[PDB]
Amino acid sequence: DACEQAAIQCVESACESLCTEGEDRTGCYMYIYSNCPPYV
Repeated sequence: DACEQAAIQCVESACESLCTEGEDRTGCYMYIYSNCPPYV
């Protein structure tokens, strides 16, 4: 969905607007932290 794809694009602002509150926002942030610059 758009949430998943916005994580993969590394745009953390979009976690809030495109992901459901709770685990899907957490998962968006954790993906970014795991695999986006400057975390990697």
